Amino acid sequence: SGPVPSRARVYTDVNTHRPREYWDYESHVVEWGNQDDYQLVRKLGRGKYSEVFEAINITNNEKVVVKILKPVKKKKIKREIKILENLRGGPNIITLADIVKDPVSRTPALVFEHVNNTDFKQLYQTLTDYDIRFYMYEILKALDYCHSMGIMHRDVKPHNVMIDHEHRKLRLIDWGLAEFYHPGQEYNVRVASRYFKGPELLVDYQMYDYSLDMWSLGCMLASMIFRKEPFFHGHDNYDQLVRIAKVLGTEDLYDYIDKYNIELDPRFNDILGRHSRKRWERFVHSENQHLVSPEALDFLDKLLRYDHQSRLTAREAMEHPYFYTVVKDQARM
Ligand SMILES: OC[C@H]1O[C@@H](n2cnc3cc(Cl)c(Cl)cc32)[C@H](O)[C@@H]1O
Ligand SMILES: OC[C@H]1O[C@@H](n2cnc3cc(Cl)c(Cl)cc32)[C@H](O)[C@@H]1O
Ligand SMILES: [Cl-]
Ligand SMILES: [Cl-]
Ligand SMILES: [Cl-]
Ligand SMILES: [Cl-]
Ligand SMILES: [Cl-]
Ligand SMILES: [Cl-]
Ligand SMILES: [Cl-]
Ligand SMILES: [Cl-]
Ligand SMILES: [Cl-]
Ligand SMILES: [Cl-]
Ligand SMILES: [Cl-]
Ligand SMILES: [Cl-]
Ligand SMILES: [Cl-]
Ligand SMILES: [Cl-]
Repeated sequence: SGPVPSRARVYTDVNTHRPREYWDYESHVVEWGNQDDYQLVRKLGRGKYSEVFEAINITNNEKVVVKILKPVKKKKIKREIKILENLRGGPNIITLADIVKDPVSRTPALVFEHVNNTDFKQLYQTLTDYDIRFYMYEILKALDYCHSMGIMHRDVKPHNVMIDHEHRKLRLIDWGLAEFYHPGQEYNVRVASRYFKGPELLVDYQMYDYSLDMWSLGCMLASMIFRKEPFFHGHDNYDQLVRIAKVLGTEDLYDYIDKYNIELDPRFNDILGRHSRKRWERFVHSENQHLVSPEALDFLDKLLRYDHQSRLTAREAMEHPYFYTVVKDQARM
């Protein structure tokens, strides 16, 4: 007997109701732009599959950000491009303005609207209670949008949120691991950075959905309000689940496992053993008390659930009391 089927509780069929060409990215064809219209100004950074630069469009002197892709599975290139095009005009999602070829390698170079070169991780351990709420809400706007457009981000982490703190503007970036959701489809669990991976990934449950992003989001919130980086500090994939189990307790883990009839190695269960739930209030210390409210803990508790189907949706999260006042922000710069 295999694992129990799952479908998203929200936006289940959004891709089903759209034309094939919306999501069948394997049959997309790229309309290239003129590389010569852009000139790189300076290097912002280099990562795994990319180098990112500041650049200018010399036709109108508009400053842009240019991400030059390093060689990857060509199917994945089409995937990211199609996703970014689909999402253009979404709230707090990076805007793909053009696509050009690298003069040297002829690899694709993605041209984006300009954004300031500061990521959330650089700021997020020193925000006020108010600003955590504010920026959490802005991230939710992005996630609800991309989920509503049938897209899982699958790499929600501090390093993937760019912030312009001066102008209170935030963009969700790094859509290279994003994927279209299709009910019934089994997905690769090698997504998301360790500290942000949901229990579904860690127990090899493949029929997951947008709710993975909500787990990652919860991991970000816990980090911010408790001033702990990362909140769940696993040393390997197995220990990531152990760390989660030492906070949420094993009782609910084995209930989740039993619910979806998941294939858990008894030798992993021996190491998991039994751990008591560690009430969310246990991670409060004098350092972080001014950040931890009953509404914060209620919210966190409702995001950080083993069972992906119990997790708040992005819309449900946006309606949570944690954001009750911050939605009234008066946009002071
Ligand atoms: O004069 C040669 C011009 O080629 C631009 N250039 C070099 N490598 C590039 C890679 C990319 Cl993705 C782009 Cl858009 C422009 C590049 C340089 O930025 C320079 O302005
Ligand atoms: O290696 C870390 C450095 O790389 C920059 N970076 C990585 N991916 C990026 C994507 C965008 Cl859109 C921007 Cl603006 C910067 C990026 C980060 O902003 C940081 O300056
Ligand atoms: Cl597909
Ligand atoms: Cl295109
Ligand atoms: Cl990160
Ligand atoms: Cl990006
Ligand atoms: Cl996949
Ligand atoms: Cl993948
Ligand atoms: Cl993995
Ligand atoms: Cl931990
Ligand atoms: Cl137990
Ligand atoms: Cl406790
Ligand atoms: Cl309080
Ligand atoms: Cl749970
Ligand atoms: Cl959602
Ligand atoms: Cl709720």
